[PDB]
Amino acid sequence: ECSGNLFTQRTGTITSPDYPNPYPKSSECSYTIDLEEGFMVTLQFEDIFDIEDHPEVPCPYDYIKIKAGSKVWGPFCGEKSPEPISTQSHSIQILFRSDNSGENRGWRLSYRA
Ligand SMILES: [Ca+2]
Repeated sequence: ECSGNLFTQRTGTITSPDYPNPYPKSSECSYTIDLEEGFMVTLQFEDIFDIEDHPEVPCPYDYIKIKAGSKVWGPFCGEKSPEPISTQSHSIQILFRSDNSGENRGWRLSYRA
């Protein structure tokens, strides 16, 4: 269980459960950053980024996705660290799902506003 996190602080670091050890099977995590209008959240992935992937289909197993207003980033998976995101928003949703198998270390991000 890792759904429904809510952060109103302007700074923080967020990780997949158990990072940098493997994240649980069948994860459904969500993290909302809820700041006053006018703040603009910037996000960066840090350290090891390792989400299961597939060699032909884009992120069909596990992934992180970020939403702010109508804008979506991701899904992201694999071993490449996503590029930094300047959301231009005060209200951000970070979603992570995993399927029922595999072994991958997960992700770490920091945010600021
Ligand atoms: Ca998996």
